[PDB]
Amino acid sequence: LEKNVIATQLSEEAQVKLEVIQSLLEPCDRTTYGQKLREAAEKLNVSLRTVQRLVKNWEQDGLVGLTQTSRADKGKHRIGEFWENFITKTYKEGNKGSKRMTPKQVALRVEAKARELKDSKPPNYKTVLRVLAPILEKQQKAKSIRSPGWRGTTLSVKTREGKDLSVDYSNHVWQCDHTRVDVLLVDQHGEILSRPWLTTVIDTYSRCIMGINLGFDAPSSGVVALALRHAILPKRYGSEYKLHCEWGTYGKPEHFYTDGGKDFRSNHLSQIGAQLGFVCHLRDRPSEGGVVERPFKTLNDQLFSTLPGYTGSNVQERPEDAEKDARLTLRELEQLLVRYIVDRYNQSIDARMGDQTRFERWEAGLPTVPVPIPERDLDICLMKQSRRTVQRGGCLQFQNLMYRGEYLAGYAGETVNLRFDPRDITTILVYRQENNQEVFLTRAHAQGLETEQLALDEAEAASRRLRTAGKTISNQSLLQEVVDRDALVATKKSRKERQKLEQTVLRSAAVDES
Amino acid sequence: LEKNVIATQLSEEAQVKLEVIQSLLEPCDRTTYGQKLREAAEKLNVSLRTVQRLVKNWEQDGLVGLTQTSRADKGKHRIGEFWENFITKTYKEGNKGSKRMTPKQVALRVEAKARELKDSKPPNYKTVLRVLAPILEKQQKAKSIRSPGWRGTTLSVKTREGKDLSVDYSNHVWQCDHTRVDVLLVDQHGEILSRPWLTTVIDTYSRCIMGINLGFDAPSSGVVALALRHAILPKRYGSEYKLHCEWGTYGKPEHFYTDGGKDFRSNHLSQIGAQLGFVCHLRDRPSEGGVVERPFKTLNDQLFSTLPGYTGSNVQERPEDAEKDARLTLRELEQLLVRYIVDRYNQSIDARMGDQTRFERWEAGLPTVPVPIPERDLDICLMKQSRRTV
Amino acid sequence: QRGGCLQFQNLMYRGEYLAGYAGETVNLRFDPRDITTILVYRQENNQEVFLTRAHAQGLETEQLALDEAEAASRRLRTAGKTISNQSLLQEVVDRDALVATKKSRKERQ
Amino acid sequence: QRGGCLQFQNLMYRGEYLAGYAGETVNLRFDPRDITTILVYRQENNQEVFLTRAHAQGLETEQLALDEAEAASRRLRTAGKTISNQSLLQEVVDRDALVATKKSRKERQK
DNA sequence: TGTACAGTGACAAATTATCTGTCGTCGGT
DNA sequence: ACAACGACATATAATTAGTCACTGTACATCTACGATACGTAGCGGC
DNA sequence: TGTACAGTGACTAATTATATGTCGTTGT
DNA sequence: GCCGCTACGTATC
Ligand SMILES: [Mg+2]
Ligand SMILES: [Mg+2]
Repeated sequence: LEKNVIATQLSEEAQVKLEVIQSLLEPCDRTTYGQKLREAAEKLNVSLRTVQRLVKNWEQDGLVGLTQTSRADKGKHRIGEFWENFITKTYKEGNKGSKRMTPKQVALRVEAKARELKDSKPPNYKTVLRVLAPILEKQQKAKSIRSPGWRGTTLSVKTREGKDLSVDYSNHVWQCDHTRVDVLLVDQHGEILSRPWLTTVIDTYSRCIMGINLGFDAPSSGVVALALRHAILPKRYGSEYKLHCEWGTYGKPEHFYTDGGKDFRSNHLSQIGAQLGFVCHLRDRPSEGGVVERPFKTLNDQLFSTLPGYTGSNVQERPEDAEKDARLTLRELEQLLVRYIVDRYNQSIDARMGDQTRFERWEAGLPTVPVPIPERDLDICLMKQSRRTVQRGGCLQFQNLMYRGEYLAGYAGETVNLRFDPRDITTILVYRQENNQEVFLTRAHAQGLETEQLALDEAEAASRRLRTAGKTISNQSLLQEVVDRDALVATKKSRKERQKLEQTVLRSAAVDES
Repeated sequence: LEKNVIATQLSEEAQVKLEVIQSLLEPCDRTTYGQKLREAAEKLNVSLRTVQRLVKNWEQDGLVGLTQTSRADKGKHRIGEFWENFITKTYKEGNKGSKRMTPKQVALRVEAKARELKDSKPPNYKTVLRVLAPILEKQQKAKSIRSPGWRGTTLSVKTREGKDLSVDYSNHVWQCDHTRVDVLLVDQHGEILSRPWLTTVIDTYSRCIMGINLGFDAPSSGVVALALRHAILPKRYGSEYKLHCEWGTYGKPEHFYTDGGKDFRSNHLSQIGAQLGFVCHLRDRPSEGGVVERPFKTLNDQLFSTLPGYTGSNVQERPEDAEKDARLTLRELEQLLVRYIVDRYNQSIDARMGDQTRFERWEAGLPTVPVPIPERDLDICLMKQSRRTV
Repeated sequence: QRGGCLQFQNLMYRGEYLAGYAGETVNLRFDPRDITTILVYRQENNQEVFLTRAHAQGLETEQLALDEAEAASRRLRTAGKTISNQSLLQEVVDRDALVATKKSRKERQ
Repeated sequence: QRGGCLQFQNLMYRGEYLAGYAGETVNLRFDPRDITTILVYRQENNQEVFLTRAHAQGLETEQLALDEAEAASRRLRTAGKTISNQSLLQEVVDRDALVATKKSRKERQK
């Protein structure tokens, strides 16, 4: 084991004592000790015994023997031990759970106990503040602790299962999460809508952003599936994005690492994982998600805080003009956000390295050039209805709609896996199991509405209105209920319901991409 | 105007110059004074001309003439005006409306213009911070400005009409406003309800709390009518409140001064005022009525922050246990809050005065003891249907 | 303070030209025989620059000495200490603790 | 930093008994001929007190001198400066500023 | 002239571990 | 012959612009919305 | 060993208003 | 054509 003490900058009295010690450092003759000790007593204006004591402290200890020594009672209160423990316990107990008691309130409890004990001289307010001083101080360091982070090139990710998985190359481990964007948006007229949701997908080996989905829709496994589709497929943008670089990323993960939200623990994402072959894993804590969490802070600082309609990070920062100053449509915010991610964010230097651009680290990081996946082969992203049973005459029933198709009647009594798109359920793909291998059977079409379209949400909402009204349900009556609601909304003086208008602007951006 | 300047913290070099000047205070003779200069040139390691300059700087300025004055460039920027105006106005435009542009983002706009103009020395980010520094301190100072206060027995409450009400005596001007309390309450089964609303009625002359209403109910002209009758009628509380002094406070205002809420600018309150004979007035800003707004902070600080289920003054300070740690019902919270107002708050020192309690100042401040109004004549609190036909 | 006010010996002083310095620190000089007019300085690099005279407000016309302003302040502090709530306040703070505990035992069961 | 870590010359140092001092300030002493190990001292009223040793992590085994670590640091700075806030990274800033500015629709009536 | 309470520098009074003499005692020359 | 002041040349620290290592703090679903009032327009019954 | 960017002390290079000499000139 | 009860627009805490 080891120990040492070193003097800090000497005080002026300690400097003088240093000159006296140097005056007493040379001699070898008892006569010269006596001479220089007596002149040192005169120089310090002290007794001869005092100079002897000074030399002895510098002999048995360092320069810290000729600096002053602090008192033994420094940092001990002179009030009784009962009172110091009473003040300490009263403060701590006053803060259990939701309660928040101030030192002044503690002082009132001190005075109340003093009346019970008939103590004419209890600790006053300043003494209570001093007694609680270190208790309040420690707290202020514990809240501020910095984490070292990772040093680079070697990285692993802690899962909620307690397992640590390494990250070895680009597209080894993707991560994803959603946020509100801190910007208010307007419709194509200039009336306010909502703050949109931004979903990002990001590669853990390179920190390069793989894809995004920006829209008014609340988070869902459908939103995660749209974001995976954009991440995975090769990307191209028209001149209206004004890009100078290309996003240039594509291909599919080996693992997908997420929060514990229902969106990512949904059966829909699990079916996407099993078809594309990328097992999912849940993060242990939000602090393990640093690679996906931090980019939202970076976007707030570099992008969103400069745009009209900025709402601040939270209500306490909200500019009073945030609703007076909203101007961007969703299509215009996406033009800005994609220019920023392609020309700026993915072109910045990767932290934890300093040598490499984030994209260059993705591209050089690849084990091999990934083979592009044809867009039609992302029909793996369709939801599966785990079974339906082929009724007599080849019918299937699904969400109240009745479907028939080109071969189904030969399979009556079997169970088939319907695979469907929630954006348009008027046609469904039917798959069956043969030799424990799922195979394609046919496309099934909702009888009598093959020329229409219906999202699953329209069919579900119209079905509730039919059940509430007490009317029967069939393909024609369900279709009539849907087109009648859109006609009734068209009679409204605003033609607005929040979702109908947010969907109109979102769909207008979605179908302007081509 | 007068124009004086005084030196401070003189000594560090200057004591050596001061001792030189002390040795030179008198032109003793043309023969001897020159010798004193040539001797002082041993204490300062400098020529006769440096000592003659020191003596002239002393005689024309006094003690500051010993101290080295700061350079004429101090606080000026060498980058040139173009860049100093470009940086200042870029910041200001980028923090217009809802935009909140940072100095780093301003530096990016500096590099962007310098690239357009083919400049080679666009100011560095460290110098951008320095150029924007003065206009950030101003913003921080302009938020921090303190205001003094009414001092002594004289008080003139400003209305939105620009007229000031001179508050002369107890019950001359009551004031009212509403706040959420910061505690989640539970039902009699222990399940979460909501945070109550508190209404107070304060007399401006005494700052005594003349009545309250506490409930889950919404601000309404009904809640204001209930706060008024509780303020006006004599008050009675049972022993389950454990009160040790009496809320002996009652009687009718001459004026009622309020915020712009629809409870107060309403036909119902106007019909209450016309029948009680008091005039309603509108508070010009939320800072003219500190007499009503500060009691609400005192209650957070003296009462509610020390109760279970406390929610903080805002969402960023919300104790995370508030929804799990709620215990009190509305009947407990009223039994605590009424005690606090009768035993503590109305019995504490009126802060403008320092030598009266709020209640003592109210009671002594009545121009006369008012006669209690029969509870039946508080029917005026009834709403009126104006014009229905038989 | 806003409007060019300073607080000295519990009196309030209004500066003649001081309102441009609201929120700034200043330092000030006074003759103890008559504190009714006070002299205010900006502190600066090694030097104090005279900024304005400032005048006391709300006081009587007769000139006010420093010791007299202390006298008014200690007499007023003695009244506040005399009038203070005391035992009645301690009783509230105890009974407020009790009620919380009986509810406390029922912490959602 | 948490777990008893310190940053010096861009290397990360882990202290042997240091972990209880997270969020505290410490001072530190080293021999420029070899900065693989650093001596950590607590600060007090007239004295520094020796607290514990700390060792560099993630580096090569060969003993690291101070001048050599400065060199490693300027090689990183030089490499980063080759991506010289390079023009793509700024060209966006005008167009972001000019999709805005152009859209003055906040209060446009007829 | 918002307002009024919790917290905070600047200073005075009570207490104490510590510095200084003075003399006595022990050891070295 | 001695003292004071300036014209001019010369060396000098004060101030600012720039560099770089160390570090504090937000990313972590989240205020547009609920609750009154007045003011005006409308549906069928009379 | 979370994360990565805006803001910040400690130090250094560039610019400059300013103190220091040396001598000439004027007044005494 | 006239009149008590509902319903929508606007403002403020
Ligand atoms: Mg999430
Ligand atoms: Mg109000």
